Amino acid sequence: DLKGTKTAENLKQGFIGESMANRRYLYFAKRADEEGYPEIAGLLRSIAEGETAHAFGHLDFIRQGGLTDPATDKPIGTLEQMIESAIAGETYEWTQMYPGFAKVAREEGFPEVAEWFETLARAEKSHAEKFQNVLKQLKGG
Amino acid sequence: KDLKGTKTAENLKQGFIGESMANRRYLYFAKRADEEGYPEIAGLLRSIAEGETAHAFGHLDFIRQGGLTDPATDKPIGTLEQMIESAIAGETYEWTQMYPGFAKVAREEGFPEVAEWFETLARAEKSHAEKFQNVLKQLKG
Ligand SMILES: [Cl-]
Ligand SMILES: [Cl-]
Ligand SMILES: [Fe+3]
Ligand SMILES: [Fe+3]
Repeated sequence: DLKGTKTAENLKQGFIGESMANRRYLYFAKRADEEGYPEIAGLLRSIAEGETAHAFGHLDFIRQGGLTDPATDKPIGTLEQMIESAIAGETYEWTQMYPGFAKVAREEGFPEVAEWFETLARAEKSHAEKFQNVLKQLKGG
Repeated sequence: KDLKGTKTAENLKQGFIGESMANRRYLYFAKRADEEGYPEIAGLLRSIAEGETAHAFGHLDFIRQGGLTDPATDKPIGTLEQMIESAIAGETYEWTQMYPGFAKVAREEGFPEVAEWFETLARAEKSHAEKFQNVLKQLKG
């Protein structure tokens, strides 16, 4: 059983890093796009597909091992559990995380960052509601 | 406009990590919905995932504009050259240290299948690092 092992923690950290790598490389590719480096941009995009495969493989072992979602500590074995994990994370983000980030940005004197965090709190609330509707569809049959 | 040293800087970093994971998670969940025959759910997951891309990229915008470093590597990512240098730094850590160590631990804990996966990833990240090193030569030439 993977539960409680260092390998379980390493799969989680692997997933975090691969997730960031895909985002980072696609963001970098947009800079190459604008500056006129299509071969560099294309390489960044192709490497990013590698990082997708790596992240998804980590999630495969996590799920096969009975481990929980790195982002929420909720099970992700079935589709319903996956949607329940999405709801749990989104609910935390709109009710707690992004409002708290916005308050801190305001208190530190960064009103534009605070406004961004408030936009994201509203967006994650919308995401949460959409996922809640998906769960009603699945559990209702 | 200088965010260095603030709680808001750390919150942007943690926001980037979570949004990066959210996009990966939702696309992985969408593949399950695909297999089971829920195309409307899968398409919603994919569209919400695009939202999480926008959120992650916006966090990176504020990180770069605020004088902060890449969440994954603690290296500056202002210019395209710096972005590639950040990719190289992260990949180098992953192939020289991170994934080989994960593989050693997995074999020690009795997970040879997981260890083989980590060894495949160590080799893959070494290839990625070498491709990025070739790109940097092009940009700096
Ligand atoms: Cl090019
Ligand atoms: Cl459907
Ligand atoms: Fe969301
Ligand atoms: Fe890589």
